Amino acid sequence: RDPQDDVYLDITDRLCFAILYSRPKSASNVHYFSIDNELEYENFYADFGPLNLAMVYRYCCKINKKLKSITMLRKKIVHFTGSDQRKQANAAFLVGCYMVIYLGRTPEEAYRILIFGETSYIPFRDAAYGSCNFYITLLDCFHAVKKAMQYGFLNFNSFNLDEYEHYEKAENGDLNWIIPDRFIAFCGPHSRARLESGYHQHSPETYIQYFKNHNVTTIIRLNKRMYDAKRFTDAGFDHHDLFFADGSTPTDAIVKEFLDICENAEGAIAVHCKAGLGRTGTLIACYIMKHYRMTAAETIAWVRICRPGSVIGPQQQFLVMKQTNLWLEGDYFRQKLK
Repeated sequence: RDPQDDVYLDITDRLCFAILYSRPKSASNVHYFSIDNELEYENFYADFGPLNLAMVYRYCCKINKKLKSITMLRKKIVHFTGSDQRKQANAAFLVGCYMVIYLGRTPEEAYRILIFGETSYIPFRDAAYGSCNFYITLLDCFHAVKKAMQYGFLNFNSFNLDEYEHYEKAENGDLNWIIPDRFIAFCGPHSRARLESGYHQHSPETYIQYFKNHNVTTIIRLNKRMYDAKRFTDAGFDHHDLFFADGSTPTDAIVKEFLDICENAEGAIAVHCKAGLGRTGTLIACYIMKHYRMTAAETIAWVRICRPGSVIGPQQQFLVMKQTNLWLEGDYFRQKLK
């Protein structure tokens, strides 16, 4: 909170990252640009990030674009951020993503570089009300982005930006692919549409088309019963209701049923609860820790980047706790199939 705490960090020979608490000075051979007011996080409650995949992908495009322009090839590109600690965490998050994804840096190396100036980044909070019981750091986000690359969760060579932005809007179904070709999360569908104003309650019909074309063969409902399962099954969808207390954690019986349904579905699975964030995100994170052996923090990070707001309150503790157990379940699983 003082232009004394200003800091410049080198990313590449031409790219620089700056945290300025004042007016960026200019220069004829330095180009300054900020995304503090360009790629903003749409918060639920006290959460302030991280930014979703779309914005991450947009940022990577802006960097590549700026490094390619003939008008600035002889200039240093400086990505600056201001005095808002939450904006700093996001801008730092984006540079980190760029190093991991396009540069070939490791999560640890990108993190080293980001804290070289001794900058003290505040860690990402959850979307619950009141005190946070768990925090995900920039390093936790870098490992997640890294593994998403290795396992095919992220591919900026094929990522469809307009598709991602179209379907996250409430008026189009508020949905997100968590794992491409395998897991989608969406807002609970209400029996009988109401796509008209103040509301954006979707009936199962605006999902059936998209679902079929992307091979969704299964549907799990964690929400309470707002529609008759029939409306989805009647279209060839296998449906399941693993109901359990809203905002609460799943019993192991439920976690095992979920993993069972999933481990056996024949295509992609669409999961939803009421907001398609908390309960939904919690169970999908479960499948990922067991099958990709990622930490609770890396998983929660990946899931929130795909669908901001996922995993809330006591849900985070649950994942953190169940981690060791899901890691081993997957261990045994992988070997049984061998």
